[PDB]
Formats: sequence, C-alpha cells, structure tokens
Amino acid sequence: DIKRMVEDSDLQTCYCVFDVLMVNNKKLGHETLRKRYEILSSIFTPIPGRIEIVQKTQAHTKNEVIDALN
DNA sequence: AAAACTATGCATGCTCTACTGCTTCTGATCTAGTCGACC
Repeated sequence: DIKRMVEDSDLQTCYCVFDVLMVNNKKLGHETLRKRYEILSSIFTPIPGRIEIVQKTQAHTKNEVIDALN
C-alpha cells in the first residue's frame, strides 16, 4: 500500500520525477524533451530515498533496446 | 362476699421491606463482506 502508507511500516514514500512542465512563470510544455530534461537538474538536488530523477540513456540501435530489456 | 372497671398476654389481619430466580436489554468482541482507487 504505497496507495496508503502505514505508519508502522519501515518503508517510506519516494518520488521519481521524469518531467517538468512549469518553472517560475515559464511554461515548458511546448519545449522539447531535451530541454525539459536539462531543466529538471536545476530545480532540486536529489536526496536518495525521498526524491530522485529517473536516468535516461542515449541509444540509437535496436540491439541497445534488446539489451536493456534483457 | 359479689359485681364493675382495668391491665397484660396472645391471636389475628394487613402492610411493608430483603433475597432468589427468570427474562430482556445493552455493551463488547469477532468474523465476513463492500468500496475507492491505483496498477
């Protein structure tokens, strides 16, 4: 039940962010994914266990996709 | 010496106050099921 955390449970809630759509009266929804990913590193400094940024890896072949799936 | 008045004990009924047993109401507990929302 991440849907409803229990107080006695040892595990806690974590937020893995993979997009930003607005920062300081600047609308990022019409921008490219590259620029939003770049901006996402200038909003918060992640602290493991509570808030994090999902890692994206560059790839330009099908074999890379298959290796990641495996 | 005989008769009338009064005292005390006892029977009698009725009324009132504790104790035991049956029935019903409430509280507490457990078990089973439903719903919100996600995925």
